[PDB]
Amino acid sequence: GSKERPEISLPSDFEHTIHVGFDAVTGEFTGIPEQWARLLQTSNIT
Amino acid sequence: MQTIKCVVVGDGAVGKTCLLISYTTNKFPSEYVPTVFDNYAVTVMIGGEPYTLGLFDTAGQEDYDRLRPLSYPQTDVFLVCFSVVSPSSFENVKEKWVPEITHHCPKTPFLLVGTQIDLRDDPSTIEKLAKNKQKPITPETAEKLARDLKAVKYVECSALTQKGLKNVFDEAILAALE
Repeated sequence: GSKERPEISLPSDFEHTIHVGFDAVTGEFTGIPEQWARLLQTSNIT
Repeated sequence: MQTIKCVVVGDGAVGKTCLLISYTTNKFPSEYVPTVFDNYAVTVMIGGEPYTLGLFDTAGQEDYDRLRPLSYPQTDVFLVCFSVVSPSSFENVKEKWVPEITHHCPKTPFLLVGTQIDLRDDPSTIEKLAKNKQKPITPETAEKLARDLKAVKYVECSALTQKGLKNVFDEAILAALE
């Protein structure tokens, strides 16, 4: 593994990321909801 | 070596990724921007160099439930953000991630940051710390923690004002592969 700038070429790779929340979310921060991981001990329903 | 696992960490805040854009332009009003979810698991190929990538965001289906079974952070690189104006809060991570050791050996990188700091450094909100602790935490002092506990870098971000937080991720990218 090496860390170089923009090498000469670059074949794409497998799948990629997706986006599902609500228009203007990835570019919008409000209130102070969970960090998307504290669920290991949050106020879940169960 | 190259395997990097990044997600939105901290003390319970919005997806840190929703800010990478706010610094770019969508801020947090009512503009048009890409959506929440973000599941990528692949390796890039540049000049013949494969890059190990691995990340994921809540809302696996807009219900924020497909990603609700997490109940456990499993991504070597964690982007956490806390404020320098809390009651002995910074003293709690010294005894939390240092005595616990990330994985007990690899000491995976930890992108330390400051939430809504763009003012927290003024002597007016600083007043609130006095009511509990007259010893506020500063960036020049937290560095010792990273260099004491072997973290990755102490940065700062302001979702809307933009505390040049591009360095919080930019420095966690080269430290993730370590």
